[PDB]
Amino acid sequence: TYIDPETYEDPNRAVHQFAKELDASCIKIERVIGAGEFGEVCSGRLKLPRKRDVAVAIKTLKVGYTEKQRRDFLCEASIMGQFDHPNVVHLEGVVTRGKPVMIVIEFMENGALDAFLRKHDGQFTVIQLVGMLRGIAAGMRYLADMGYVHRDLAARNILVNSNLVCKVSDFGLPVRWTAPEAIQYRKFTSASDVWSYGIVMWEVMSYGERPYWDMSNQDVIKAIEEGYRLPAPMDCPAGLHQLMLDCWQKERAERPKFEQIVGILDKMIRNPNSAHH
Repeated sequence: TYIDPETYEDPNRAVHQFAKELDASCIKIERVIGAGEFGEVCSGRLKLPRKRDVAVAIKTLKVGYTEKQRRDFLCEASIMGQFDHPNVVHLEGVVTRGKPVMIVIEFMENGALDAFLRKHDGQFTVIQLVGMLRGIAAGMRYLADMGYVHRDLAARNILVNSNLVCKVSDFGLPVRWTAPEAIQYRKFTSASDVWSYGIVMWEVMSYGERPYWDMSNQDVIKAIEEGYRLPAPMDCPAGLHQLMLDCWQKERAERPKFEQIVGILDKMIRNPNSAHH
């Protein structure tokens, strides 16, 4: 059920096809909470026909844009808007023509996962962490069987809410996240995403540590070709590191599938101590 919008003769028919246009009147900007690649990402609320008010985040497109940057920008909203699943950020709608140009997404109060973990270092138990990864897996099983390949899967592109529910984000357009076949031959697949997931798995348990630390990309690739793989972060159960290695199998077939993953991680939250097998 996933159509690409860059398979479109108009890119701004995809936008309106999958995204609900919103009235700016109904949108409140309150704070800044980052700079997106296109325009200040702000936090705020949106007013629906009587539902208290939704807490939303607001990607802006700054003015004096190329009619292109607008297309690029909104090709995020055209994609994100086609997915409905708990562990994939909910689109609320867009502001295309008429008013300041905006993608109104659901508010994740905790921000990107890499940052949220670096700040809460050691504060989370191994069930809770397995639970956070469990969500992203759920996220990607959905996207996967929707026919979508993320390409840029990383802990900075997962977002966390008040309830520590992680959801997949960044739907637009990163060597140490990318699989060998994808780096070398652009063979981006839901297998290459599982590799990236593996790296996310390490990022989580490490609590937001940079993959491969300060190894150059050059070093990281040679490292991987020699068969180097990352080790069990402090306190990470061995079986859980093992899953990381499966995700990092060189033969992309041999990796587990996102459904297989969700499966394994569930056992571990079910019987934790088995996570050392």
